[PDB]
Amino acid sequence: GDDRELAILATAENLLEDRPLADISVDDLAKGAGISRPTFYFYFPSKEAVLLTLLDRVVNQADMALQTLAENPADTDRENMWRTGINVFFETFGSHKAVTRAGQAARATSVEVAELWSTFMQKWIAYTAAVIDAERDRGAAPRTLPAHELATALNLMNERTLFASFAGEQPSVPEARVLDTLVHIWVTSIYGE
Amino acid sequence: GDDRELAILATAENLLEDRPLADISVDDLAKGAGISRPTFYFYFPSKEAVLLTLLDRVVNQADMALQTLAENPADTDRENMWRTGINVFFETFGSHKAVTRAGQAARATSVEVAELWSTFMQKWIAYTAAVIDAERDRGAAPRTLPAHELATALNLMNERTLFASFAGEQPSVPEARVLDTLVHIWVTSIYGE
Ligand SMILES: O=C(NC1=NCCS1)c1sc2cc(F)ccc2c1Cl
Ligand SMILES: O=C(NC1=NCCS1)c1sc2cc(F)ccc2c1Cl
Repeated sequence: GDDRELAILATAENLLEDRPLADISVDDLAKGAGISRPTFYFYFPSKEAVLLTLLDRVVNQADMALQTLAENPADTDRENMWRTGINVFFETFGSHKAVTRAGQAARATSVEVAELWSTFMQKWIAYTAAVIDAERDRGAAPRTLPAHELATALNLMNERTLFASFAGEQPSVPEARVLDTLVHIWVTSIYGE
Repeated sequence: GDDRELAILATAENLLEDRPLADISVDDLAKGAGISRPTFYFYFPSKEAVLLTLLDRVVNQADMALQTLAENPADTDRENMWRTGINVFFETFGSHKAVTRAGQAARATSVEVAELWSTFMQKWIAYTAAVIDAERDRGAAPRTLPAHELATALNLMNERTLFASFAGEQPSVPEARVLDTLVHIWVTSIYGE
């Protein structure tokens, strides 16, 4: 039941490590999951729906980790607060590089993937802006740019920069340097006058 | 001769304002250019080659404008120096939103488009890093992050943020606010300690 669905998703995630979704057939997913092709269509309408499901799981994993941080503040300085938050995305998406890569590509062809990404980016930007606003209200950060616009640019920077690093794009920040790079830009732009 | 080639390119740029390249046929380009479909194939091997050419023109337009700034420094403060440079990309790509949008999408399917974008991003990042390094050498900027890694993240932020704004993506910075937003992040991250 749910056993076969998880097998399809595990097969898809593993095959995406080796080739794009365009190079994966429904028969590949069924064969790797130990089922027939008609049985596959009971669980998923298409291979694109499998990727949508995988991306939904990764994005909710990141969101739930951020929710955990929000409820459990780490007793540390302000730079470490931002670093621990950026690390949620570095670690979660960096642990699922193949699904991350395929998911971003699917944005151009799937309105469901595009809407899923848009929905969570809006949530993450709104939370970023709320934390910036809290830092301004306590007097720690200066009232410079509108917080929501600053939050938008910083979140888009992280999206583009993390995903370029994971994909080994030319140009990209080395994966071993990208966390420090992003933290620097966040902290200077949020606290700098 | 070159008259017909420019007509094909002008037709393509105008049709891209209304629908994606997938929805444009070679007959559409030929008809709008006043030629037959076989005559089109004399000038271009495919509609994708037309887009590649359009993107090449826009990217070189931006590069040449940046070269002009580099040779003709504006007598103004440091924040205005960075703003005038970011504006090259804001104005050049914002004046060709349809080609910009189609060109970024083609990166996923055209190795020639992907290599073209990669080549110029490497050039722009190297120049950004050289300007940061010059500011550090004269004592105006602190020696914080490696300049090339900082330059990479800032250039990727501008790519993602400008193109989201031009496309009216959800989420995005309003086009009327994006220049100020990016300038703030560049100046604070380059000069902040
Ligand atoms: O990194 C972010 N978003 C995205 N990265 C790549 C895909 S989108 C960050 S860091 C960070 C720190 C915080 F204290 C609060 C929120 C926050 C967020 Cl939201
Ligand atoms: O904006 C840039 N790059 C890209 N924007 C979107 C596509 S890529 C900027 S601003 C800027 C200022 C400078 F003084 C020197 C370089 C420079 C560059 Cl390079």
